Amino acid sequence: KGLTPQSQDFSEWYLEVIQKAELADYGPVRGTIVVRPYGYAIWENIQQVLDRMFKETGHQNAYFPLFIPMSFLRKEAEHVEGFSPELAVVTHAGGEELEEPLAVRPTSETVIGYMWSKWIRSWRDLPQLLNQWGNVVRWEMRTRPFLRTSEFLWQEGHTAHATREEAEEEVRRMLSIYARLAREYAAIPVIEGLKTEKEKFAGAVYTTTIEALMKDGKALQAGTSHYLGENFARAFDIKFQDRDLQVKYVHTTSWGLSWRFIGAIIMTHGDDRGLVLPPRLAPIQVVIVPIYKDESRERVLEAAQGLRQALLAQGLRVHLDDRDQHTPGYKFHEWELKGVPFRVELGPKDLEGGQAVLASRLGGKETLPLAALPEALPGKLDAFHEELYRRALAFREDHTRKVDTYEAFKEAVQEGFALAFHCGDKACERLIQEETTATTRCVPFEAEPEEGFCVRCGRPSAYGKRVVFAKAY
Amino acid sequence: KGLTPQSQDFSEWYLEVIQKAELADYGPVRGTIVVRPYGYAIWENIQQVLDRMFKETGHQNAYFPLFIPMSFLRKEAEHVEGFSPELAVVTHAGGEELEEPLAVRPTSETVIGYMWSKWIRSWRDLPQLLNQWGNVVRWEMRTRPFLRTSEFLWQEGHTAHATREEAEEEVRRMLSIYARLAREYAAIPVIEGLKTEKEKFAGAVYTTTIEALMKDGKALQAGTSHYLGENFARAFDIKFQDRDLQVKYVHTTSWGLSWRFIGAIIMTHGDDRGLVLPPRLAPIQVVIVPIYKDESRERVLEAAQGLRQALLAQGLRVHLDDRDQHTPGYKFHEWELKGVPFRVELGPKDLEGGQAVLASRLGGKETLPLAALPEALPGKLDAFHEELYRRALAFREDHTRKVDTYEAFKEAVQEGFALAFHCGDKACERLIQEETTATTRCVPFEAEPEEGFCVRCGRPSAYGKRVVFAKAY
RNA sequence: GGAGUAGCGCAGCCCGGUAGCGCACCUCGUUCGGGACGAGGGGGGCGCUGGUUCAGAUCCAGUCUCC
Ligand SMILES: Nc1ncnc2c1ncn2[C@@H]1O[C@H](COS(=O)(=O)NC(=O)[C@@H]2CCCN2)[C@@H](O)[C@H]1O
Ligand SMILES: [Zn+2]
Ligand SMILES: [Zn+2]
Repeated sequence: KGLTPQSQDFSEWYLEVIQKAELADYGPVRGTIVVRPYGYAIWENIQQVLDRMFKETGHQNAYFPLFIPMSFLRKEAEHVEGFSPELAVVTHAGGEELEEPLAVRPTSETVIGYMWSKWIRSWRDLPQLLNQWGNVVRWEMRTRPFLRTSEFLWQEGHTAHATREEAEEEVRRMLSIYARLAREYAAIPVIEGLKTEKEKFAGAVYTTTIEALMKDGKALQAGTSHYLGENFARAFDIKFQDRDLQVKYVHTTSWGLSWRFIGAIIMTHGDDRGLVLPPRLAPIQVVIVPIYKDESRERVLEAAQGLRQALLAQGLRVHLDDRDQHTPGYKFHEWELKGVPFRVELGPKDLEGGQAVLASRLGGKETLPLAALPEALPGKLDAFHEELYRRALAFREDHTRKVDTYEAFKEAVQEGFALAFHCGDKACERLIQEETTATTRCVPFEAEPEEGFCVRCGRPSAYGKRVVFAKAY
Repeated sequence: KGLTPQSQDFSEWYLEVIQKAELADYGPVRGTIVVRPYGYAIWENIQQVLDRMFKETGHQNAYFPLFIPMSFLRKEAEHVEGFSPELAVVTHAGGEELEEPLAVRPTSETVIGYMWSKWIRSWRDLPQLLNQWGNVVRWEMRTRPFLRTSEFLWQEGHTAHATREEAEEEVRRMLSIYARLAREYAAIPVIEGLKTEKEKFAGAVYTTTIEALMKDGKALQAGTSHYLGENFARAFDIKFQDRDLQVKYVHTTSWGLSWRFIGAIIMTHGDDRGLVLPPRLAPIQVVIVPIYKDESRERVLEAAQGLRQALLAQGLRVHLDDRDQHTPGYKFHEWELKGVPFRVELGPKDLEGGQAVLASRLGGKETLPLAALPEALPGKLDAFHEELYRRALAFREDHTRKVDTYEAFKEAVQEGFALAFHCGDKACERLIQEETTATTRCVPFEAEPEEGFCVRCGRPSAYGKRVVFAKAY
């Protein structure tokens, strides 16, 4: 057996590793997946980190309805125009046909708007810092596990502010949280930037995003944060009486990160041997594979369990593979496939000298005393993270490139990122895409100030800096 | 304040307190609610407790699809017959009409069955211990916030076993977890028992349950655990080859507890002054109300902020009410309404004095040295729990009655529980319900062994013990 | 033009006989330091609908699907 190497067919590698590592499986209904324990464990860790971050910045969780009245989706022009196509609709319910058909939420701005309309009255009711962990449906054509599924789990944040300034700071504060999650926890390097009009969220004034580069050279948006201005406030009549006794509109923001983030993790660190899970988000950090023969079994398994206690004490996430129906050889492969950062080999020769072998998913084995191991793993885990990150950063720089000639652009968007100048015209954008399939990823905040001429039509450059292009997922 | 007393109109008291305490609000769509932060905070605490308990008993979370193919619901006769009426159906999706209409999950046995069908192959593949935190829809007529909503959050556990024995032990293991949650965490006394055929879960062999008595004398089922036998295993072809070369059907179980549990909390401890939340589930256990005047606003708030830290240090869920725009007496009523177990009053004089006033939502009021507070609180939070539970016990004992005549029975089901004998015949049960509206709550596990004659038709008693009847929610 | 046959990957169809092989899975034993070995087993009725025939994955007709 094996696993299709990434160089042969990335897409297949992806689908297979997801299946073999038991992250998910295809669900009966079109475009859906079933998240099995190991995969969902990853999602829970992402929830915990984000939830903590969201709570430290004063947000509170709440839960709004799954069904949204079709009329609501219409109160906002741009919004309904961008989602109308991918909606799932409930028409029949309880035996009878519904008065007004209900839409399965694709996003919750509208329903929350409606409620905000009745909750916000004075300036004492602001800011409104809400978050919701849940599922959403979007009947999209062409789907991929995690990256794009009919139904998907995510977190959708919604805030309402008295001033445009406070709302914009919120929009950034969250995109920074998402970026912190990607860098400090997933070891995924990202580019914090701004989407161009053509690519922004339907109903938003502007959209900020984090863009990651997958090992196959394709870009992937892993999280978005939108400044909605007064679009929904106006659509749903969300006003309040400020301290100057003046009745004005609130400024709302929206932000979300779906389980697509799991896909980003897979396609950023995964290799031909399978998954490589970042330590800080991995369900199992250390897997202990006991090694023995009939006569060694008893004492070896006893040592292993002792080591399992010493490791749990250090607060590490450890798993002991007691399965007797498989050989060490076999187990080694399974756990490498599953992407566990460290495996500890405990054999009788090892137990003999009070030591053990520590194998790292990144490569290499080493012997250490059993007593040391507990206090040493945490630090090694951090180095593991540091390594994964510098490797990904390296991979990114090796695939980022400034282009001045359109012929150089075509070459660069085959390898990865293409830093080009653009006129800032939706018409040109569409053209470049129809021709190269590459799209606008974002206008990076930290990008160097530059002026030039559109890489394709020649007209004076826009944005005051090169834009990031790439073939994306 | 306009808080309808429970003695005047319980239902109104309920709806109002939910609204005024900001636990929830009505959603735009029929029969739905919007869980606001404070209410959802309660739900999160319930999740944390149950999840820890599920995890300690080897279960793992996963996530199955929201949409279920209509055909699946049909593979199990009884199941589709009991849910068919209350289904919401997606027919239109993505612009076109679906080949097969999709049902919004009312429960997940079927979809999981389908998946189990393809995952389970050998006994080494069992038991399957799965849990899923999510939402489900059930278009039911007559709804009440939390107790019965169109859409609702819950936890639904699904297990598959090799033997009937293991599956039945699982059924009880979970019902015990639910009961532990109700008693040790919600301070709600419950009766662990078995539903009669008429009242069991559609598709289950038998149904176990926890029944609580609300302050209005009505019974409420707060959690259920079902032994599904091979009903779904047979419907979805879920077999495996055992240690005896024999191929057989797995025995599955199902269990779930919805946010209805929040309603049980409200209607069990709530009073005319509002909510009374059990300490171990209360989002705020202590509220520090600083009292002052400009010339003292400095030291009081200083002391208050100090106490806030001291209490968080103890791991207590505290909240400081700074709000300079409200009188202390206003704040007192606000937090008595929201059910905070304790209130710490810090005034001007209390600085030089070194003491403070600790007031409990249960009538306690004492003066303690600010230094003693942090250490004393945890212990008081416990006595609080014990008291809450003690009262609910007394209430229950006072509204339970052994009846031997049908007349006495009609009397007893107006006050609460009626411990009567029954023939065990569905026809008779339906009769009693049509005449008194009371139903069968459960055949208690611990009930004393008794033989008699049906309270209504006179025929020999079934179950070998008295059945629990009551008007339920 | 090829192809739909066990969870996966395939052979069998010409020259009909009541379905087979690899991997997986069950049993037993031997194994166990980089995906073990042997023997014994369990599971499908061949995309679907006709027809010919004692008998149809196999022959005939037609319909659905993927490349
Ligand atoms: N509309 C509703 N609103 C609120 N709560 C509701 C609703 N419907 C059911 N419940 C409550 O949820 C719990 C599970 O309900 S049950 O008894 O039908 N059982 C089931 O649905 C099985 C067992 C768990 C997974 N599927 C029960 O304890 C039941 O009270
Ligand atoms: Zn241009
Ligand atoms: Zn009777």
